[PDB]
Amino acid sequence: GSSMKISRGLLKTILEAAKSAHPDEFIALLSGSKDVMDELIFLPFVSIGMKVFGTVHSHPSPSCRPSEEDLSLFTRFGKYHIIVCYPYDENSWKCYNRKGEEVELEVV
Ligand SMILES: [Zn+2]
Repeated sequence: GSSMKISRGLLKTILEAAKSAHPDEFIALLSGSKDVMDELIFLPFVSIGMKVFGTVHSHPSPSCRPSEEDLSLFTRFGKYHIIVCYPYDENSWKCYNRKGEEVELEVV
């Protein structure tokens, strides 16, 4: 398709990072080249061609839905924003646009 894409490898990395971070909220910037998210810009959440597609963060609760706070984060920068949630299984994730609307990510 012609929508944003994400590598299965990055999803695995993200979900494992979330599991490792639990119960804290893991957060990082989604990056890569062309039209595929396949790299991460790690951020201190614990107490050529490269581009920043947006952000990804985890929820320690079983909800992958965004809060009002998340919407304010999504609007600051980046086109895409992923939220992963407990139990962090293969399908425990959802992607949203800069406005908080759920959008697709083709897994490649
Ligand atoms: Zn959130």
